[PDB]
Formats: sequence, C-alpha cells, structure tokens
Amino acid sequence: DETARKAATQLLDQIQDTPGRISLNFETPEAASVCPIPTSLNQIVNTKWTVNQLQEGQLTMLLAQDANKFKSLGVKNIKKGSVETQILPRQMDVKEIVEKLKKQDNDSDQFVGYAAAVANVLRRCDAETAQKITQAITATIEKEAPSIVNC
Amino acid sequence: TDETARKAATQLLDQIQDTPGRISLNFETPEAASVCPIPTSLNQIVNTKWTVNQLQEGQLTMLLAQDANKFKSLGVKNIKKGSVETQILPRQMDVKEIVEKLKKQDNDSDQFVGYAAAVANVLRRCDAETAQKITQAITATIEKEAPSIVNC
Amino acid sequence: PAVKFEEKTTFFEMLREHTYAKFYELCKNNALIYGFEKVIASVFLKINGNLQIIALSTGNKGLRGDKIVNDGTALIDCHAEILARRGLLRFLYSEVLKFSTEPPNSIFTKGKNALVLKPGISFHLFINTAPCGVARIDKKLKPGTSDDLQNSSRLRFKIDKGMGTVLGGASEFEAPQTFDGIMMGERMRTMSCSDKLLRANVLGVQGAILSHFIDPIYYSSIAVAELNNADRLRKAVYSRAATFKPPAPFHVQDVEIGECQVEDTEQSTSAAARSTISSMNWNLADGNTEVVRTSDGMVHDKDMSGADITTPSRLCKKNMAELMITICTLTKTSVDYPISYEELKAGSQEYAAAKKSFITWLRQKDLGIWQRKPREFQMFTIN
Amino acid sequence: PAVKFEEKTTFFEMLREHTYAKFYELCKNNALIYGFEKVIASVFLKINGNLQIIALSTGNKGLRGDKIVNDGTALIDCHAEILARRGLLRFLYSEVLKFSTEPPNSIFTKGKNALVLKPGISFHLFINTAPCGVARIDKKLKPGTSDDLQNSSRLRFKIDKGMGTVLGGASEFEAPQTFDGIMMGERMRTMSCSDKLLRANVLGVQGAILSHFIDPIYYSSIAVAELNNADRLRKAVYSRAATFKPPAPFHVQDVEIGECQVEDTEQSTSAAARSTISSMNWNLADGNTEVVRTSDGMVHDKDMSGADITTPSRLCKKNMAELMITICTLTKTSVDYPISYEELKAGSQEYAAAKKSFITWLRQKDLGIWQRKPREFQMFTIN
Ligand SMILES: O=P(O)(O)O[C@H]1[C@@H](OP(=O)(O)O)[C@@H](OP(=O)(O)O)[C@@H](OP(=O)(O)O)[C@@H](OP(=O)(O)O)[C@H]1OP(=O)(O)O
Ligand SMILES: O=P(O)(O)O[C@H]1[C@@H](OP(=O)(O)O)[C@@H](OP(=O)(O)O)[C@@H](OP(=O)(O)O)[C@@H](OP(=O)(O)O)[C@H]1OP(=O)(O)O
Ligand SMILES: [Zn+2]
Ligand SMILES: [Zn+2]
Repeated sequence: DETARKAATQLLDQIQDTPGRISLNFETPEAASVCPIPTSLNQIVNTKWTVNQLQEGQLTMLLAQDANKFKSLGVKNIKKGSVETQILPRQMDVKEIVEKLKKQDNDSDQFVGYAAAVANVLRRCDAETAQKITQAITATIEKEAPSIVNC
Repeated sequence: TDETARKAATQLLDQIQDTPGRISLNFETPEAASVCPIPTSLNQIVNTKWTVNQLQEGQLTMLLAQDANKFKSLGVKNIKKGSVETQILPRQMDVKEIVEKLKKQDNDSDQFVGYAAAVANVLRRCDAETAQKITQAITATIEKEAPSIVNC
Repeated sequence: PAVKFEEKTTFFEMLREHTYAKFYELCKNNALIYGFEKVIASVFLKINGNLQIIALSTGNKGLRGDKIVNDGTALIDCHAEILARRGLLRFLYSEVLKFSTEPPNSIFTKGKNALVLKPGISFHLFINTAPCGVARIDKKLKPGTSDDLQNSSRLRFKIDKGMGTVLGGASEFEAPQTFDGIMMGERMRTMSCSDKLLRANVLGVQGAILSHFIDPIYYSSIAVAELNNADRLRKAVYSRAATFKPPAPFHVQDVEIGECQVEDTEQSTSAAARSTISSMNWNLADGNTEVVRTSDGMVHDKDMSGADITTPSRLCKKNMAELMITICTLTKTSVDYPISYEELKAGSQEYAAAKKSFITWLRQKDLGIWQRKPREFQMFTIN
Repeated sequence: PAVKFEEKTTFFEMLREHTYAKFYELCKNNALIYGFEKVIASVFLKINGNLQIIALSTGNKGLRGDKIVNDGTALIDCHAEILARRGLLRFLYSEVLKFSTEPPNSIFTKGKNALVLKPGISFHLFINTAPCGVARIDKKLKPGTSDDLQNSSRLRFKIDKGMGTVLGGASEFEAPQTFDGIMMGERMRTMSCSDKLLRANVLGVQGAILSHFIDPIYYSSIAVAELNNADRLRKAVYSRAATFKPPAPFHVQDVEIGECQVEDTEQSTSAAARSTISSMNWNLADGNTEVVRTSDGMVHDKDMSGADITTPSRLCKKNMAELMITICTLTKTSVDYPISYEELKAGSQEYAAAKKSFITWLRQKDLGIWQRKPREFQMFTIN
C-alpha cells in the first residue's frame, strides 16, 4: 500500500476544495489505479487545449465584448418550409390488420377495408421492403388482370 | 336598492323558472325597464301584430299532419344545376391514367393512400373470380416480403 | 340558482340562464343527457323585447373518418354551435310551412323574390364557451406583434379526433379531400367553429337549400360565457371578412357580442365531462330531444329485443333533404325528380355564387384554404 | 459528503460527488434552492484527465396545460436531465462565440462544412435517478403477459399535472396535439426523458438551431446513480435504436452506461420533502443560478417590496432564439428576416432530415408515435 492513499486524498480534496473540477493523476500506474476510467472514454490526445480557461460567466463577457474582434464564421442561414407533416393515417393494430386482410366479403365494403389494411401494412414497412411490396403488387395486378389495367 | 328595481329583478328571476326559455322583458315602466338593458343595436323596437306565444313546441309535426289542401303555394320552382365537377357519382371509376399512374409511380410520400386507392379501384372493377385471385396474391406478397410486420 | 346582478349585462345572462334552465327541463324528461352541459349552445328568437329559445344543442366532437358514408345519413360535425344552427334550420323549415298554410301565423312574409323575416324578428346565438379555432387560440391582453396577430387570424380546421383545431397554413392542404383517402386512413378535415360562424355571418345561417325559399338570415348577436372575449371574438367572427363585399342579397353581418359577465363557464366546460361521446340537440320545431352518438354521427337506440340499433339523425343531410322535399310536395313546388344533394344545393344560383366568391376571397386574402368535404358526401339522390 | 470504495469504477462516483458539491456550493449564494437536490442532473466537459462541470439543473415536473404560451417564453419541460441539456446548449453558444474571437481558446475548430469539436474533448451526463419512462419500473410493469415485452421498448411520455409515465396510443394519444386543445384541458404529452435521451444519442444534443454552425455532439457517457439499472438504462437510451442508420453527418452514439456504488433513490420530492414546485438550473456560460416555476416555466421574482414579476427563463425558446440571432449578428452570418422559430429549426437541412427519419423509423418499428408539440408553440417570429 504505497501512493494509493496519497493519490486518493487528491480526489477527496477536489470534492471539497474545488467543486466542479476533477483532475485525475495519470502517467503513474500506482496513482492511476485509484480512479480507473473506462477504456471507451480513454481518449488521450496531446492537445494544446486545456480546461483551465473555461471561465464562469464567459458568455456574459463575450456579449459585452466589442463586436469588432468577432470575426465571421462563413456559414449563412436560410429558412425552409415547416413541412406540415400532420400524421396522415388513423393507425390500427397488427392483430386488427390480420383479420381485415382476411375477410372475404370485401366487395360489400367495395374493397375499402382490404385496401386500408394494405395501406397500413405499407405504412409501417421500411422504404426498401415497402417499395418491393409495391412492385410485387403491381406485378401480380398486371399479371392477373390485363383486361382491367390496360398496359 | 330601489323597491321597483327589486320587484323587476324578482320578476325576471321568477320568469327564469316559471317558463324556461321564454323571456318577457319589462316595458310597463321606463324605470323598471332598466333591469334588463337591451344593447343599443338590439333595441330595434317596432310595431308588429305577431307575437312570441304563437310558437308551439312540436309545430313541425303538427304542420305535417295537416291535409294537403290547406297548403298554399309560393310561386317558385327548383331547378337542378350540374356541379362544376363533372365526374361521375361513384368514384369507383377512377380515371384510367390516374389509377395506372399511382400504381407505377414510386414516390409514396402520400403515405400509400394513393396506392391503396388505386388497389381498391382495380379490385372493384375486376371480375369476382379475378378479384379473389388478386387479393390472396396481395396477401401472399405481404406475408412473404414483410413477415415481421404482419405475423405478430 | 341563476345568480346575476341585473345591471348592464342582464340580456346576455338571460340568454345564458334560460339556456341552462331549458336544458335541465329537458333532463327532467330524459335524464340520459346528464353531464352534457360541458359545451352547450342555443339560439333565441327575439320580438320587441320578448325571447323564445329556438334550438338547443351540445357537443364538442365530430364524425370519425372511418365512419363516413356517401348517403348523407351521418352528422359530419357535432359541435354545439353547429347543431344549434342545424336545429335552427329545422325550425326555419317549420316556419316556412307555417307561412305556406297561414302567412299571418309565421315569422316570414313574402318579399320581392323570396320569403323575408317580419320586422322585429331577430336570432341570437349563445355558446357557453368560445368557439374552436381563432376565437380560442389567444387569451392574452395583447399580442404585441401585428404579424403574430395575423397568423392568429388564419383559417383553422378540426380533425376527426380531438377537441382542438390545427392551423391550415396557406398553400397547405390544397389537395381536395377524397372519400377513398379518408377511408384509407387519412384524417377528415372539417372547418373550425370560428370559421363556420364567419361563414354564417357572411352567407347567412339559412344554408344553401333554404336559400331557395327565404332570404339570408343572420345572427343578430352572438353571446359567449367568457369574461373578456371582446376583441378576439370580433376578430374571429366578423372582422376577418369586414372588408369583404358579398354579392346581393348577402352582406357581412355586423354581429354584436355581449359577454356573460358573471358565472363564466370554464370549469364546467374544460374538465371532467369530456369523457362523454354522445351529443344531443333540441329545437322548437320538433319539441323533443334527440341524442346522437358523435363517433359515428348517428342516433342509437335499443331494439324491441334490447339490442343496439342505429338510425339517421333528424339533422343529417338526408333528413334535411327529405324534409325539404316534403315542404315542396306540400307547398306544390315543382322540382326535378332525379337530383342529388349537391345538385339541389347548387340549384341556388345566388347562394352558390356568394359562397364561391367568399371562398375565392378567402383564397386571395390568404386567410387559408376552406376544407371542402369530398363530393361523394353529397352525391346521394333523394326523393 | 463522503465517497467510498476507490479503486473500483469510480469516475461516475466522482461525477456524482462533484455534481452534489457544486449544487451545495450554489446553495450559499441562493439559500432558496435548499432541498431541491432530490432530482438533479449535470453535464461535464472532459479533456484528457481534466473534468469540468458546465451544466447543472434540477426539476422533475413540467409545464401545466392551462399555462402554455405561444411566444416561446415558457419552459415546456423542466425535468432535471432536460434543463441540463439546455444549459449545455447555452454553453455551446458561448463556445461558438469564443471561437468567433479566439480560435485557440474555444473547444471548436473549423471543419469541412461546420464547426467540429476539438480532439479529446467529450461531454458526460450524470443523473441522480433513472430517467423517467423506460429506464425505471416500479409498479404494474411486471411479468404475467408476454406482450409486455414490447412495452419494454415502446415510447412513453409525460402528462401535465400527471404522475409517472404512461404508454402511448391507448385511446386518445394517437392524435396530434393542438394549442386550442391543450387549452380547455386536453392532456399535453411530452416525451419521457428516456426517449429524449434516445433522441439525444441519435440526433445529437446540439439541437436543430445550433446545428447550423457545429457538427453533431453526443454524450460520451450517461451516469445514473441508481444501482443495477445499467442494463435497462442502456436499453432505453441506446439499444432500442441501435439498428437505426441516420444520414451521413449523424450516427447512433454507443453511450457508455455507468453507475455509482453508493447511491440513493428514496429522494423523489413527491411528498418526500416538501413537494417542491419550482426548479433550478445553472450554466457555466452564465455563471449564475436561476429558479423557474415549472407550473408556468417562468422566473418569478419580487421588486419594490410589493410586486410579483413574471420573467421568461434563459433556457426558454425565445431566449435561445435571441441568443442565436445575437451570435449571428456578432459573427455577421446573415439570417433571413422575417423568420419564425419553427422556420429556423427547419432551416437546418441535415438535422431536420435526420429528425424526420428518426421519428419515421420509430413509428415503423412499432416503438411509438413521437408526440410533437402544436406548431403554435414555435410560430413566433424572431427579431
Ligand atoms: O355541417 P355544417 O357546418 O352545418 O355545414 C355543412 C357542411 O360542412 P361540414 O362538412 O363541416 O359538415 C358543408 O361544408 P363543407 O365542409 O363541405 O364546406 C356544406 O358546404 P357545401 O355545401 O358548400 O359543401 C354545407 O354548407 P351549406 O349549407 O352552405 O351548403 C353543409 O350544410 P349541409 O350539411 O346542410 O349540407
Ligand atoms: O429541449 P427539449 O425540452 O427536449 O425540447 C425539445 C426541442 O425543442 P426546443 O428547441 O424548443 O427546446 C426539440 O428541438 P430540436 O431538438 O429539434 O432542436 C424538439 O422540437 P422540434 O421537434 O419541434 O424541433 C422537441 O419538441 P417536440 O416535443 O415538439 O418534439 C422538444 O420540445 P419539448 O420540450 O416540447 O418536448
Ligand atoms: Zn368548436
Ligand atoms: Zn424525467
């Protein structure tokens, strides 16, 4: 037991002496073991940047700072229409779809129910599989009824 | 405060309960008329021989029960006017170019309402034998291409 | 009790008090309508200082999209003001018949080319809450910016589920609603009560079909049980079309709004009783109450075996058309035999032209797009 | 007061200890916020072996239904982990300003098409307890039916004046929210913090407006004190959207999930200490604390010994937009005029496409409907 408690006391001091700032004793395996960080978060980069300049209230100072020394960023903002994506369909459950996709008296409903079931099956499908279902349905329609669909 | 104002207020409060929905504003005394100040635009007092009490509940039923001879004419006639949209009454006959288009087209940002409408329209026109071949076919395509969505 | 200090506001409270007083009298016959006081509206007839309630109705929901029908047997909108107007239409049909049998007994007199109200007759609308749409989307004293005011005056529409309205921005929803699309899942857009009252004060409350017989009829006053309610309701109801110039005989009615200055109905209107799904309507013409299930827009009842059955409401398109056909057949008015509901409505050149002008003017002045229902709603033949 | 058991996984322990220490340090300046720490969240900036707290916040309630506003001056959601994100947004705005003047001092650098975070700099989020929604189960979420396994991933949302979190799409929630609907008492739905953390892990924490300047920024880790919740927390915030593939600039961040060995969750401030209504937040960019009333999302203060003053929060939409325009004017990046808050957020092409794709993918995968707020919440103009 050497240097372990001497490393730990620094972390114990930070939580009481410097609230909000944490410094981890690295480059020393004995001192590094007191508070091991996850390997996914171990992004050690030799940057010239340091955290010491994060002054509290920096936004207040920068706003009152003179506008002359605020050089441009280059970017430029343009509006775009807020797409009125009103949620178009009245959703129905999967257990609901199976029955109405199975009924045989569809003509009495003028095939409204079966087509609605097909639509909501298509709506919940991903773009690739929905498109492939679309081509498949068009193909079987063109195959079975060339008389009605003149192609 | 004033006894006349109190009397008029009691009159209206009692009239609320004696015959709900029927109101008779005070006009027998100009001071008593102040209990219910009519708005300036609504105070169009005019002399007329007709009165409220001549309205009876269920008068429509009473008038329908009368004989057809008692009823006079108004010297008018009703003429049909073809709507600006000349499309036929049942939209089962979707325009052929349209229904082929929404089936062949790819951009389904309408969220498949158009494709479903086209499918319903082609289903309706097909013969009963052709319609059933089509709809088991669509069922099989649905159960084969996207089974995670249908078989819950 | 009917608590009001009878000073400076009484007339509109008398509109409020007599509306609820009549409601509870109706509950004495059919207690089933208990709890419907959440959103209630009524129409009064005024003569020389005398009042008589003409139509009474309640409701805050509409027809669901999957329950639409092409035969006109379903009530598309079941809001309190809309059903109050429909009951007023039924009373107007009754009054037209009364003129047809005894002109002295009726409210109508023969004008230049149509029936005209006798002098002194006025119709007043009362609503216990602000009508949905523009009249409700603001309650602050001032908006500050004029732009946020003008987008606050844009036309709004309801949807088949929910008790609010959605801003129908310009160049949006220009695609006509389709019968197949709504049945496929698309939500049915119906115009908000504020814009419907704007239409009522522009084109009259009598509607297209009654315009065959009578001159346009306008609400003399619109009363709401909300304390401030002053500028916002004016803006929503009259001012948006105050610069519009409808063709003759139609005109924009400078309707008056008076406020129920005490007992404003907010707690009884904005909580608890929203669980109900059934609306009811009463009118002087029939004298009895009818309860309509709003979800499917039809009145349901128990059969002789105690099971649920359905039947069209008396305020539906089909029932109104049948009533008008009965009016014509009793009055000896010649009509074409094969006609549809819209063809009969289109048969009023003046009203149709005024409505088209109003919609086009709303288009040009970018108040929004008027959400017309699919034509299949009105293609059904009646006789 | 005292940490325990070093040499274990304790980086998250240090985050918890320093969050509490910073909160207690902010207590001395403002004694009003004593006892708020029941539900506290914070964001830390990490660089190599140096840690710095940049956002700290408190609160477990949200905006009331009848106190909603259209000018964007009210804080719609005042939960601890959300106000922390808003404080982080303000800090990022300050850092953009610092880059505008002092490139070597700021955390940002000029990238290919937008500002890119400096190498080695990362942000870490800490929450006192489990995020509301999927991450926590106490009552009625227990086995017995296999279909409840779907509910272990389905979206959940909050309700104004409601408690806990309720599942979506039962009977009423499959309908858009409307301003005039929430007015008069429709329940306003706000997505749970678990789902909002999922959105933060998918589309980034910078939001739509700040995406104009900077590339997406993701939390490197999310720490929750509550023990043994790590598996469920990972499922709630990362795993259930892992298969999603957003557009090129975005990606689903595999957030590290950590927990503190010493912890407590009995503190929930719901009749636990005093049922606190107000909330507090602190940003390093501002350097001072702020207290808002979650019932209305406004800062309430007193002056001249006799007045109650309503003031918008620095985290509100109006203040964020004002800061945005101030940044643009200071940096001379021209912006269109007039422009609304909705238009400005929609102006970010990449972020809008990613958000639409994410919501659509959530809907398709039967996770739930993302409950968007009414458009009237963000239609206000900015100038
Ligand atoms: O229900 P109401 O408000 O009483 O008015 C309804 C109807 O509105 P809804 O669809 O909301 O029920 C139609 O209005 P649209 O929505 O179709 O525009 C229609 O108007 P059109 O006939 O022009 O289509 C017509 O109003 P009007 O009486 O002016 O013809 C109609 O009344 P009916 O229900 O009696 O047809
Ligand atoms: O910070 P939050 O409380 O989570 O607020 C967000 C934020 O909106 P603000 O910028 O107003 O804070 C979102 O915006 P971005 O992430 O896109 O920047 C988003 O807004 P949009 O989806 O409309 O862009 C969303 O709003 P919604 O709930 O409607 O999805 C939500 O706001 P809420 O706080 O209202 O949940
Ligand atoms: Zn309404
Ligand atoms: Zn939460």
